[PDB]
Order: sequence, then structure tokens, then C-alpha cells
Amino acid sequence: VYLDRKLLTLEDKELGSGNFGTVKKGYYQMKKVVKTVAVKILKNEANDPALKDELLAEANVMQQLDNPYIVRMIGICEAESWMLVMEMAELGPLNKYLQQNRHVKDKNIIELVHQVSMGMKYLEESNFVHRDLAARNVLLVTQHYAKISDFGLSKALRADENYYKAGKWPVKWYAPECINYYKFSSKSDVWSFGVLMWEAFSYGQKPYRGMKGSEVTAMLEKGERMGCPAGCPREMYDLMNLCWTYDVENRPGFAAVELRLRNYYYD
Ligand SMILES: CCN(c1nc(Nc2ccc3c(c2)S(=O)(=O)NC3)ncc1Cl)c1cccc2[nH]ncc12
Repeated sequence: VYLDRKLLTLEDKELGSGNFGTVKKGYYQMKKVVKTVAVKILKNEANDPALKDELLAEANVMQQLDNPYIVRMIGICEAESWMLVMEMAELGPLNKYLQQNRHVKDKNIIELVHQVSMGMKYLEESNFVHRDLAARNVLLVTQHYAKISDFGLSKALRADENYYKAGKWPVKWYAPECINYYKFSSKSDVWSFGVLMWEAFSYGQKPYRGMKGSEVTAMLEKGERMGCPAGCPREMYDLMNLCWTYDVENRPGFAAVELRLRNYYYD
């Protein structure tokens, strides 16, 4: 059952845009309470069957997910255009936020990255691969509550496989097996989580700055890794390097990553 357009009220201003169209803030009337939403709306009244299918694929993934650290889907609305209606994370992308708020304490960053690791542990348990895990796709509900978003490239793994075999190619967040063998697993998301961690402790600065993708691949194959960000605890940089374990077999999964962040945050 789809959403009722009559119960959706949108703001005029668009929060963001892309090839797909626009993202606007709106409100959806639930059984009694009104709920603030972020709405992804397709361009040219959903003319392109590619964009249409991709929006429907994303919603299919969101329907199966239920976790406090993953954005919830309210539903799909077929109206003047096709619309994907999500809970609103009011403060927006983690990278943009930290770029605007460089006073945020290391302890607050660990908190947020831990929350991300909890959501990813859930996703790994559920056998989904995110495939675009990065600071720009982490949204803040409050300065102390992060949620994972943008499941546009995500894949539900088959019951008999541990990986998915593959336009958009975010090479700077991709593990060596993704680039060399096109294999995407939860261990690959673990590598991306390492880069996300670096981004967060770098206050939303871009990774591997000034480097082309080919240059990053070459750097990593030499055993070189990005350095420790200014003021980042060594324990957290060490975890980053563990996430960037070249050999996927020996790289930690999210259970081990979340456990390390948990123990550092509380102890
Ligand atoms: C990031 C946009 N986004 C969400 N945006 C927000 N809030 C938000 C707040 C501030 C700003 C933005 C978004 S922005 O980056 O467009 N401009 C500043 N909350 C939840 C979702 Cl899920 C989405 C809404 C609906 C479907 C979606 N698929 N992938 C992402 C996404």
C-alpha cells in the first residue's frame, strides 16, 4: 500500500538536488501525529524508467530494514512525480555538519561513529551490503544521534553467497577487492567505514585529497595509508588501519569493529 498524496505537505524550498531530481522537506499525516519527512522527488515527472526503477529498488531495500541507526522509510508516493518519503534527519549529512562545527569533541565523534558501526553490524547480520558508506551518507538527527542513509547502491545478498559481483564509482571508499575483482561484501563496507572514520575525525574533509582514483589504488597497493587526523586518538587511527586491511579474509567484520568502538567509548 502506497502513501496518500493528500496526506503529504511539502515545503517549497528544496534541501538538495542531483541527477534524480530534488529532496524537499515535508510533513506526513500519520494516524494522529504529523511527521516531518525528507522526500526524494524524481525529475521530469518520472519520465526516465531507469530513475523510476532505481527509486523502487531503494524502497524495496528500506522496507526490509528496521534499526535505530538506519533512516526509516515512511513510504512511496506516486503523485505529480514519484516520491520516496523518509523520516527527516534534521541536521543533514555528517560531513557538511562537521565542516560547519569544528568544535565537536573527539568523544562526540566516537559516539557517532559507534552508532554508525551498530547500524552496520545490523546490516551485516541482515546480509545487506551498503556499497556507498561514507560520511556524506550519514545523517544527524541530533548532534548525538547519527543514522545511515542512501541505500541507492545497496544489495541484498543471496542466501548462498557472501558477496555481490557488480556509473557511480566512489573509488576512494572502495576496498582493493571491489576495484580488482568487483566483489562487494560486508568486509568491503568495513573498509569504507574506515574511510568514513577518517572523514569524521578530519571534520568532514575529503579523503585522499588531490588524488585521482588510479593514484589511490596505487598508493594502497604500496601499503601506504592516509595518516592520523589532527587530534584523533591513536586507538581510533589504529582501528582505521584495521578496517584498511588489504586482504579481505583477515579484515574484521562489523561485529569486531563495533565491539572495539563500544569498549573504547565506554572504557
Ligand atoms: C540526504 C537526503 N535524504 C535525507 N535527508 C534528510 N535530511 C536532510 C537534512 C538537511 C539537508 C539534507 C537532508 S540535504 O543534504 O539534501 N541538504 C541539507 N533526512 C533523511 C533523509 Cl533519508 C534522503 C531522503 C529521501 C530518500 C533518500 N535516499 N537517499 C537519501 C535520501
